[PDB]
Amino acid sequence: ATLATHEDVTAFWARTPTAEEIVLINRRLAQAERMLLRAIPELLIKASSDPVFRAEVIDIEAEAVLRLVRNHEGYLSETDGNYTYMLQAQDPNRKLEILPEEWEVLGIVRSGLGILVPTVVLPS
Amino acid sequence: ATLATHEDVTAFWARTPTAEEIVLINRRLAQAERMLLRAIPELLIKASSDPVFRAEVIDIEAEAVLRLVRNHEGYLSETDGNYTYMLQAQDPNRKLEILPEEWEVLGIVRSGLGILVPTVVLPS
Amino acid sequence: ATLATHEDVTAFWARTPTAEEIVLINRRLAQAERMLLRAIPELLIKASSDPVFRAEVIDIEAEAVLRLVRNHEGYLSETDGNYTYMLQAQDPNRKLEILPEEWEVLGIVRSGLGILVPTVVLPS
Amino acid sequence: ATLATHEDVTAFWARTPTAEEIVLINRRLAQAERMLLRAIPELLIKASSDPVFRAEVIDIEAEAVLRLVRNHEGYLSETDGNYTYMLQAQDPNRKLEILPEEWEVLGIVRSGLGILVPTVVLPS
Amino acid sequence: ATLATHEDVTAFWARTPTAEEIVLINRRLAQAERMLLRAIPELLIKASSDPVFRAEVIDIEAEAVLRLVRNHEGYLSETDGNYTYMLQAQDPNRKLEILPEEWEVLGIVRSGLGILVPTVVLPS
Amino acid sequence: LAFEGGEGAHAEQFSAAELRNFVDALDALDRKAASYSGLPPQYLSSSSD
Amino acid sequence: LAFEGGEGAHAEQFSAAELRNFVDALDALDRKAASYSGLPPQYLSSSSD
Amino acid sequence: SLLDRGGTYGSPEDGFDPVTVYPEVTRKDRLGNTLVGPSLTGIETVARFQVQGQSGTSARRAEMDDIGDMTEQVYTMRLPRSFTTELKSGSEVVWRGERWGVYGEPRRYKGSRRIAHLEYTVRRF
Amino acid sequence: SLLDRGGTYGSPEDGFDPVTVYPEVTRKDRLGNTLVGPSLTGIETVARFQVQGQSGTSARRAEMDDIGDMTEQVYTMRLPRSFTTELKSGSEVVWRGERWGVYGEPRRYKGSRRIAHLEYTVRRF
Repeated sequence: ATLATHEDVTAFWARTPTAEEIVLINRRLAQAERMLLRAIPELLIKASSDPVFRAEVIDIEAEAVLRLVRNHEGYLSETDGNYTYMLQAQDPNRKLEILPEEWEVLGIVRSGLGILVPTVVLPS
Repeated sequence: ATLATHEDVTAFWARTPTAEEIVLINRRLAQAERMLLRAIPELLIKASSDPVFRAEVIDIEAEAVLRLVRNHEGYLSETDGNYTYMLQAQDPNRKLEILPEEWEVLGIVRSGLGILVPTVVLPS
Repeated sequence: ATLATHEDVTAFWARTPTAEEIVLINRRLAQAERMLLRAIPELLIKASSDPVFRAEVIDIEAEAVLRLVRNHEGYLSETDGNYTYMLQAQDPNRKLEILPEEWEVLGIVRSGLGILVPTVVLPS
Repeated sequence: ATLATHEDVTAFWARTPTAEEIVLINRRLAQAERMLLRAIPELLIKASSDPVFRAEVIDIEAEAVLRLVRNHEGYLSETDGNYTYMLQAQDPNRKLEILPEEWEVLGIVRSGLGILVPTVVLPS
Repeated sequence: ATLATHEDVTAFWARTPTAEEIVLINRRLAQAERMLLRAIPELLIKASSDPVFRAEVIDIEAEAVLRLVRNHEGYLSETDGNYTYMLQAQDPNRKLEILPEEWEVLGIVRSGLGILVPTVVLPS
Repeated sequence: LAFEGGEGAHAEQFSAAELRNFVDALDALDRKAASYSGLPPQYLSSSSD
Repeated sequence: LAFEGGEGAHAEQFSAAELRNFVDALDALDRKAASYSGLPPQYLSSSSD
Repeated sequence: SLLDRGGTYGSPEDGFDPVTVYPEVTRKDRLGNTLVGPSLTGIETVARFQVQGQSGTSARRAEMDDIGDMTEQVYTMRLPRSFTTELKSGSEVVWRGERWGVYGEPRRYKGSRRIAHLEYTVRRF
Repeated sequence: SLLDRGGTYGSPEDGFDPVTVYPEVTRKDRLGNTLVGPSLTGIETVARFQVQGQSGTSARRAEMDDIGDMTEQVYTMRLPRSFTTELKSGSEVVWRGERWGVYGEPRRYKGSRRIAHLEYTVRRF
């Protein structure tokens, strides 16, 4: 099964999920693990023997799922009888992503400089 | 049947669809699978033989349909005498598409540099 | 004669059309067919022998009509007794069109580079 | 009579006109007829000889009139307490016109490049 | 008597005018007739000879007037007990004008390129 | 020429090609042709003393 | 030429390459080839004195 | 249009319930008084019901125990404009398998051709 | 303006129904008391009717069962300003072939020469 579990996402969310939100969290954790496992092919091997690295992976996954699940219904406001509330604004275009700094926690990073190299085949 | 099914779209949507929405999801999944298949002609051969690659196709099809069926009825707000809601500013009248970040997961990628080559017929 | 039918447009709309909307959908499908046939002279013949091409034309016609019958006589909002609704601020959809990214599925593509060639008649 | 008839306009319009809106539709169809006939003097010879050219003419007339009769009272909103609606803020349908992309269908294409040629009268 | 009639304006308007609006239309149509007859001195002779030209003059006079009579009171909104309406915003300070495309239908046109020619009196 | 300008219209030019840019190479090749042949400089490179 | 094109449509061009950017290296290599060989300067540089 | 939306008795829209509607019929009693009541044959249609704003003096009246187990329920009720028949006071409706009376005459809203419709009230007590 | 729109009895505008309006006259009874009532000769015209009386103390009265099949309906009513005759409280109106009483004297609105109009109530019970 997945390294992180719906108890991790539940603990960072500070709400009990409903019976279908449990299924959503499990399908999203399966994506989050599979995204890390492509970028770091040894992920499960490192996680088996370095507990500090495993402790990062367990909440790099849970943060990535929580950013998506946190308001998955897309409400801004509701009213019920005489009770009503309104939320802060949030991005409607939500998708599962790992941040540049979260890749740096996993120990892999881009370089913002790269060189285009001109070439011509030498004669013979 | 398609690779992903309306249970996958349901599991990522976290709502039980009506029979009309199941008919919509079956048409959209057939469209999304056919859209991947035309770009990757071995798609079904890979998905029959690699179970980790299969899982990418399953979730990319389910995500591509989900962002199109989510609030397809187009309400911003709906109200009666004692319960009301208002939604975020989601994109209206949207389109079925597979994103660059989904193509590169399927191993399809395109360069951001291309060369115009001036050519002239050599004399004879 | 139409390959797609009002059942296709209904299946993508999820709503069920009234007898006025059935007449509208039948006339606009007979226009979308005719637009594709005038651009693709082979269309009816190839759709009678290639079964994946047949599926692609049917879903492209059904898309082309759906985005034009969806919210015709376009209301932004309505109320009735104590029930009220409001829609997202959609495009004022008023024209039947096939998109460039749909012509590419039929196999026709707009090359966005073309050249102007100077010419002068050679003397005699 | 005109090539198209009020039964065509009331079929692209998802609604049935009063006998007062029927005389408007006939008057506008007679105006659309003369624009196409002045641009293509062959129009009646083509429309009586070729049934797919006839089909394109019939709904270019019907859609050209529909652009005017759609919401021709000019309302944005109405109410009487127990019901109300509000429409999209469409641009005023000021005058009858045929679109550039409709003129392409009758084959009366126009170049967007032209030339100014300097002349000087040559001596005796 | 005037070439077009208040029945022509009524047919394009789809409202029965009141006796004050009938007087207004009878003043405006005579103003449109003068405005065309100054630009085309042969207007009534040509209209007596050619019934297609007559039909264009009749509909240009009627539609040139209708741009003024339509909401000539200048309301944006009114209310009456329960009932209430509001209009799509439209031009203030309208006056009788014939459009460049209406002149082109009458067969006369203004070119957008003209020459200023330096001249000097030659000596003797 | 007085024009209507309703788009925000304007005039433009593509520039002329400068024929001197080829004559710079015709001079260089006349110096090479003279040097390989060994003719007096004025037979070929007549832009000389 | 006259164009309907607008909404930021415009004409522009890539510059020519100046062929004398190579010719002033061909002159420098003729000075080296004269220096290495010890021929009279006018055997290579047919514009020289 | 929320007016004329509803669909058909076999397949309603979301906001609408299928109903059997029994229009006005007039009858004589034993003594020749002319009474009014529901027809024995009802049309099948769809209808839009919304809770009427029963408040203050009328809210306490929702349930009673002075002579029996008694309640009132009040809904405004509306039919799609394809339903050309008009119900009258003492016509009746079967909604949700229960039987409901039209209460008073229909209310006519007529402001313009687009807006025009009839709304009813129904009660069950 | 909505105050001046309406058309004529043979062909009204959109929101207006054709009516016959019977203005008031006074008659003596058998004992010499003077009674107001509708004239015998009606005037053909057009009128704007809107629903009224929905307050909770009056909405209950819409249908009754105490001594007869009694119902009560209330509408505000307005003629276009080209109708110069005034309907005093004894007057009657024929609307949709039903006969409707005017109810109380007309309300006068007079804020300025373009806003000014009269509004009536009609009632049937």
